[PDB]
Amino acid sequence: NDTVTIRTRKFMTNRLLQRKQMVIDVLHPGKATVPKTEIREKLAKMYKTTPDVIFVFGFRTHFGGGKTTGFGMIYDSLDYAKKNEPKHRLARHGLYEKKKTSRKQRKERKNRMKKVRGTAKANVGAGKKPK
Amino acid sequence: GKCRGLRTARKLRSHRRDQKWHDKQYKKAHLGTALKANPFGGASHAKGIVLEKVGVEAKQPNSAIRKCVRVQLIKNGKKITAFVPNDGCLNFIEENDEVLVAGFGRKGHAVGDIPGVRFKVVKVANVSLLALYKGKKERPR
Amino acid sequence: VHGSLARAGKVRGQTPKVAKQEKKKKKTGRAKRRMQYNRRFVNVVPTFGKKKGPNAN
Amino acid sequence: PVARSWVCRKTYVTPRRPFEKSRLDQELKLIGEYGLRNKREVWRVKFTLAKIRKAARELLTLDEKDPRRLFEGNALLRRLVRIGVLDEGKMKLDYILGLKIEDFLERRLQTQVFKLGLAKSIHHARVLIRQRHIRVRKQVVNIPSFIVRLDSQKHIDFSLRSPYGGGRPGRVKRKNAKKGQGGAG
RNA sequence: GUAAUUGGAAUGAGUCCACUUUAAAUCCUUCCGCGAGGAUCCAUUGGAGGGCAAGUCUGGUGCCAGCAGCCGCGGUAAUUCC
RNA sequence: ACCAUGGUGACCACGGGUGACGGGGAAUCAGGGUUCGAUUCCGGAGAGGGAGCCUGAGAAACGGCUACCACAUCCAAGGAAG
Repeated sequence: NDTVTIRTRKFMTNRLLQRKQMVIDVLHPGKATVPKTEIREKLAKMYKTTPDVIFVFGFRTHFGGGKTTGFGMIYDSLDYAKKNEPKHRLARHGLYEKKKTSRKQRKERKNRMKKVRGTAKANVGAGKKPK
Repeated sequence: GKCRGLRTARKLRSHRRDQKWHDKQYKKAHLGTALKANPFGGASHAKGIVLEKVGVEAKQPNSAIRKCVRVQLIKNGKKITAFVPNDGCLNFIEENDEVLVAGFGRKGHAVGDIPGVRFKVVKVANVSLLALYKGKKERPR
Repeated sequence: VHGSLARAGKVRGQTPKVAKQEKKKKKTGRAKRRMQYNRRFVNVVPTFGKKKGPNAN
Repeated sequence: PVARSWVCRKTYVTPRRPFEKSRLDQELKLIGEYGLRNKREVWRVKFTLAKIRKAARELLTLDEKDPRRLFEGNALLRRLVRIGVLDEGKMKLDYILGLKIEDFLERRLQTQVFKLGLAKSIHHARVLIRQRHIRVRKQVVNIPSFIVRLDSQKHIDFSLRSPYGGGRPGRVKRKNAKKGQGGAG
């Protein structure tokens, strides 16, 4: 709100990706690191689009406040925002939930399905009732 | 003096690779029998148990009873002597400990006035011989 | 006599023990180099004498 | 097997012989009159001084009319002209050889915050840098060894977040005013 | 420079959000707050005869204990031993 | 397989050692060198020891098998797995 400047540079739009990708430098002079969810609407109210397809990350504040810099980007659709995007920044604000197993589980589950041959009723069912 | 000439480098090289066998601190680094000879065996430290406390005598201008032990190494097992180098520090090495014998100032030779010693004693029973003289540790149970 | 194995650990084993009394700490770090440049060079005193050194007694 | 850089060299140098009385004395008054912390960062800038002379005398053993020092010595000089140890219009590869380490301890950050009238008492001019009170034009830097350039030399200033250039007094003023109103309403 | 009296738009370690980084977190970077008077919130390692910068100051020992890389100091006043 | 009596050597063959993997390079430097390099890059080799193989385009592969020798595991001692 109060005393915050938003600037950006190296704007390259492209339609290989159908995004708009640029380097953003956020000026907070004596204040803390701004929330990213506040940044991803302060471009939407500049690019005349909704705060739904503007994604930012990667802010490392420079030494002693002032100009932090980072990345930000703008897609052309929310449906483009689910095609060409790695799933982790798709999930920092909820658009694709992620609760899977740890890899310690998933490996040893496959290590015990590996011994059992052919039984489609007992490849998956290789001890799902005991746990 | 020297044969010289542009084409005689075979003579000037098979004259140097055998006149190099006549200075010592090369010769105890490449001839091999002086590599097996030292008890540490190309190393810097060794552990070993204490077999006997002895008091050797000082050399010709001095007169003192220098204190030594009789470490026997567990690596390449063989008898050596070793020096316990401080004032109130005979008492901190006791019988059949495990001590870490180190070299003694001059590489391979005795210093000063101890005739017939080669190694010194640090780290009696996992604690440093400085760290028992200086009141920082004890001899653990 | 000449002390075969007895009186080993003798001269420290009978010394009079004097307590290390407390002092001010030394001005460590950068300020040591401040105060000892000040000890040596900012006051080049005209005391002569073939320049008796820095531990005069 | 790794994605690491590996590359490092030592920056200071240790002397040939120690314990000669005409070395530590003529080096002590560097450590005190220019206000440093230990003698390793005197040897640091002197070894920096040393190879430039070793560079320039690899260059002075060349003659006239060969292209390499034309690239090297000119690029040498357009880097230490801009640091301010050696002025511009008299650019030669020969004035550089008669140059002394008193000028490299003159172009620091730390002695220029003493002689631009920003402070007092050269050791104190160390203190203000490291205690986060001094900015370059937009950049606040707590480094005394910042050999600040000739170009950005008129631009050292107190920070906007400094006491001496801004506000919110820190913990000594806040503590004293609190207890006086901490006996009644 | 002691021995001081204070201080104040001085601050870092330390404890503390919160943002940030990151795949998820951690440092670190930023930033409420608390956080220095023997600023007890404390700097050691080795030496002080000569090579080699630095002591014939004090006490103890008495060729003993021990030091010392080399020369050497050690036998009742030690510039080297504790 | 039938013939011929040749080949190598003091310009160091052949045999022995190597606390020898080779090379890019590293430490050091007036010039000249002395030492190091198992080590992330490239090239060699081998998966306890030696041998033999199938499949595949490419393996004499060993996170493929079979045998022996050295080491070791389960067993209801009938046999299984390295």
